[PDB]
Amino acid sequence: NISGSCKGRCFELQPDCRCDNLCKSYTSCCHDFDELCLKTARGWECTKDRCGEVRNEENACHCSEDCLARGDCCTNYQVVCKGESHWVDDDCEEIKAAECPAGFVRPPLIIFSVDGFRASYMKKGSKVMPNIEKLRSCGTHSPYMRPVYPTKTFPNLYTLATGLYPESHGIVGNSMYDPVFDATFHLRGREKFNHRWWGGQPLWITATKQGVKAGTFFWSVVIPHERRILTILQWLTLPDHERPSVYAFYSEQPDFSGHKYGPFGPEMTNPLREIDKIVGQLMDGLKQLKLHRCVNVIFVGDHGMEDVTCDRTEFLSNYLTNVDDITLVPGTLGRIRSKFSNNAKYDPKAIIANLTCKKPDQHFKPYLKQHLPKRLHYANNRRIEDIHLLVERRWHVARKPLGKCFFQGDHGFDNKVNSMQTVFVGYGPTFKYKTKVPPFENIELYNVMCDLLGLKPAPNNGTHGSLNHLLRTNTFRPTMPEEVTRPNYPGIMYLQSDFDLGCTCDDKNKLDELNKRLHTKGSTEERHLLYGRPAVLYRTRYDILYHTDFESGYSEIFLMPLWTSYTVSKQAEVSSVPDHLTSCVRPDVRVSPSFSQNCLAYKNDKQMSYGFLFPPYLSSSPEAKYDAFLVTNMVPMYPAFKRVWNYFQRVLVKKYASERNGVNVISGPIFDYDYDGLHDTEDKIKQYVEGSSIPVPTHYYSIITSCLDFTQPADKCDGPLSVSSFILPHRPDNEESCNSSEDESKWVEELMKMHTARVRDIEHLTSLDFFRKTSRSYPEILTLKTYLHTYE
Ligand SMILES: *[C@@H]1O[C@H](CO)[C@@H](O[C@@H]2O[C@H](CO)[C@@H](O[C@@H]3O[C@H](CO[C@H]4O[C@H](CO[C@H]5O[C@H](CO)[C@@H](O)[C@H](O)[C@@H]5O)[C@@H](O)[C@H](O[C@H]5O[C@H](CO)[C@@H](O)[C@H](O)[C@@H]5O[C@H]5O[C@H](CO)[C@@H](O)[C@H](O)[C@@H]5O)[C@@H]4O)[C@@H](O)[C@H](O)[C@@H]3O)[C@H](O)[C@H]2NC(C)=O)[C@H](O)[C@H]1NC(C)=O
Ligand SMILES: CC(C)[C@@H](NC(=O)c1cc(C(F)(F)F)ccc1F)C(=O)N1CCC2(CC1)C(=O)N(C)C(=O)N2c1ccc2n[nH]cc2c1
Ligand SMILES: *[C@@H]1O[C@H](CO)[C@@H](O)[C@H](O)[C@H]1NC(C)=O
Ligand SMILES: [Ca+2]
Ligand SMILES: [Ca+2]
Ligand SMILES: [Cl-]
Ligand SMILES: [Cl-]
Ligand SMILES: [Cl-]
Ligand SMILES: [Cl-]
Ligand SMILES: [Cl-]
Ligand SMILES: [Cl-]
Ligand SMILES: [Cl-]
Ligand SMILES: [Cl-]
Ligand SMILES: [Cl-]
Ligand SMILES: [Cl-]
Ligand SMILES: [Cl-]
Ligand SMILES: [Cl-]
Ligand SMILES: [Mg+2]
Ligand SMILES: [Mg+2]
Ligand SMILES: [Zn+2]
Ligand SMILES: [Zn+2]
Repeated sequence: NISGSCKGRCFELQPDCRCDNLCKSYTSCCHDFDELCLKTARGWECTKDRCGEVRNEENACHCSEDCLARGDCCTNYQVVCKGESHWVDDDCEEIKAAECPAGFVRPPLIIFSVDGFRASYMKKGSKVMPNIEKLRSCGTHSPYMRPVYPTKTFPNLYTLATGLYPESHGIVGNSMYDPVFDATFHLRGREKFNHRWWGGQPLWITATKQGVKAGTFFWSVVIPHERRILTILQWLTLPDHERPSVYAFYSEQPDFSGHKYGPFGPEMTNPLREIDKIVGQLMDGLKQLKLHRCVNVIFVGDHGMEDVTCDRTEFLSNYLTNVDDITLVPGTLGRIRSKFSNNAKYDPKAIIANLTCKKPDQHFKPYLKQHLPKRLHYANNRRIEDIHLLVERRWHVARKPLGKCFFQGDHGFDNKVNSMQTVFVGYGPTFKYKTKVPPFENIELYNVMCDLLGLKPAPNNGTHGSLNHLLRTNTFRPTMPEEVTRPNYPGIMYLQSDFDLGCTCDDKNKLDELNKRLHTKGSTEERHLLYGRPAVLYRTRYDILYHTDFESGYSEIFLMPLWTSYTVSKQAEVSSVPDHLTSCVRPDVRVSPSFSQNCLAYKNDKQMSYGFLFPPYLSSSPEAKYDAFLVTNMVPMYPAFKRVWNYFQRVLVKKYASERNGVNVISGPIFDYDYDGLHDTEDKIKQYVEGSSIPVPTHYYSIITSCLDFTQPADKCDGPLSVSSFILPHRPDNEESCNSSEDESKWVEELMKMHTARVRDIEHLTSLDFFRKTSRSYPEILTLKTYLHTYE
């Protein structure tokens, strides 16, 4: 019932009628909300005639001498009426500590969020956006910030607020179907108002739970931007018991203009100017209230924007017979499901097959969601359809063909695509002065916002401490996790006679019985384990195994290494496997027969072959090559996957060593059968080599590290490290790689670059912790481990 009034409660922070930020969206405003709270008379700027006016309640904002006390001046009031300078016109001045008024307990945070602000728009600079440019140059900025997939508004805004991947927070798209609710979420309508959609703990809640008052972050679209700023500014003059410490402004710009005209249309200047004007109003307003050297300002975008036109559309009807029986979420991604339930005609395998490699230059690729690059983190939610289409940048996928084309831009693509990257600036007392920082992922910001407000963050996907280098003052000191399982160091115990593994090798020429020091540490750790042993962060049993060319941590539970570490120097050579050794597998005399793989299992498994974690190709001598054929270096591999793995080991490792002045390589298996991005417990493992307890990995990883200063070799690096990593799907076919019938030099590297990963992604998937013994600080190492080599 709307017969109630908004008198003296406009934009309060509180059946009965509403007067708040979102009442328009919920259709619940009092009758006089428009009249009393959305006042527009005389615009947003004081004029010289209006200075020292008698107060009129009709006006949008005021120019009377009481306004500064009442906190409702137009933002340019001191400039126009009291001869002051605009904030932008002032020189850049370091803020060495927070200069807040009496009774401020902590510096406030204002988040200024923009929609579809591509990173490259910052290259326009002060000619177009002078306020933004001062914030960028005076404060802390990165060249770009990486959004989450899909690169759409709601998943990203809510990711920014929570620190969570969309699969965890539940906003997996602007449109979603939950098959358990049997309901569809959209941007339009009331379904989105149901609490059941919105998981995680957003910042405003984290703050409120810990006694830190929050302003409402989102705004009904009809509230003009100037009024949003004025409201925030009014809230900042409230008494201590009401005044929030965290605030957000949101703008829908420059998204729509991007859609209509494209990211490089000349029409983009006007929206970028209008955004900067609003920033200017904020900064001037802060300055009037003596808060310009008190508040932290974050300027952040949700996602970027790409050139897309109508003529660049693929249609499912060119690939599939019956597009009337499926539902497609289309555009810059595709999600496919059955339109109706209990349709026995629906055949997901046949749909994917018909969508796989049907023409050269096909502008989308189908995937089962568990097979998508792990770096996307886009599977562990029942609202993500099993069938997913990754669409090529600049293209759309639609169901069927059915005038002028009205769009020239769109977004939603793979979050590593350059055009999708967006903006980050941090300005104010807690941010660093005139500091450039490397690109980072939007998931990391929630931890930072929590640090800026003295809050304990809720569990999230950030790596707390990885952005300590953004801040002048760090409240959070990260601590390395405790090692859970200590390594065993088994020495030489067993006779070759003790083993009955069904393996054979022509190895009687070896001097193992003669060699008293066989497999002692010697020089192995120094040369092959450059950053300390990985810590095993779960309860298990494993053995550290030394060899001439490599070191491994061999799990007696999975019957294979969790990691294998080795260094390849710039001038390392490749040697082939001699004919008499092609099928050589040798028992490991340190490891019990009962905790070893057996060769009969591979022989009986007609689908499964094996490979090696340390490649025999990189052996330092013919003698040393025999260590690479140990049963404890063996892992189960599909023949299809061996094409990939052999090329990587034989060709690419040496290439990388050559290019990077040596590399250190750590490789191992991953088990993620339930596609949650987390190391599987034994119960979750769903495939074994036939008749055995040798589990089959879902993925194989490698972490390839060298010196950032490539003039120093990898094993003698004084300074920062350079890392690139991958998580390759362990698949029984190469259907993902459309050119896989060709030589591996035509497709394997492309596959690997698509499956690039963060060291942190591997840590979650293995419950290992890398880079524990280095010359670098632990926060530097956390930065290193969050790095993603994108290949853009
Ligand atoms: C990225 O970070 C995430 C957060 O750390 C990681 O996700 C977390 O993973 C762990 C380990 O698997 C899960 O732990 C199990 O939790 C079970 C209880 O879950 C229920 O309660 C959770 C806690 O609830 C309280 O606290 C939060 C504050 O953090 C408040 O917001 C709550 O109101 C409450 O006071 C709750 O967070 C959890 O949330 C999920 O489920 C609801 C539906 O009930 C969804 O609305 C929501 O979006 C979350 O769904 C996600 O997680 C579930 C798994 O729980 C998935 O199936 C689903 O597909 C979706 O991803 C829920 O209500 C407990 O019984 C078990 O013994 C474990 O302790 C966490 O639940 C999970 N949290 C979240 C938010 O996802 C994630 O692994 C990590 N990713 C990577 C790659 O590292
Ligand atoms: C709108 C949504 C993305 C979310 N915003 C942000 O993540 C957000 C994040 C930042 C950033 F700093 F992190 F970048 C800056 C600004 C922001 F806004 C958000 O505010 N809420 C969650 C949805 C919410 C409200 C609160 C909710 O909880 N429940 C039950 C609803 O029903 N909600 C809706 C959802 C949509 C609405 N349209 N109009 C009214 C609506 C109300
Ligand atoms: C697959 O395409 C073939 C034609 O190449 C067609 O006969 C068959 O019906 C299609 N199946 C599906 C599920 O679209
Ligand atoms: Ca798992
Ligand atoms: Ca293929
Ligand atoms: Cl509205
Ligand atoms: Cl303070
Ligand atoms: Cl949908
Ligand atoms: Cl069908
Ligand atoms: Cl859910
Ligand atoms: Cl530490
Ligand atoms: Cl022999
Ligand atoms: Cl154990
Ligand atoms: Cl080296
Ligand atoms: Cl030999
Ligand atoms: Cl093979
Ligand atoms: Cl350098
Ligand atoms: Mg043999
Ligand atoms: Mg076999
Ligand atoms: Zn957006
Ligand atoms: Zn858009």
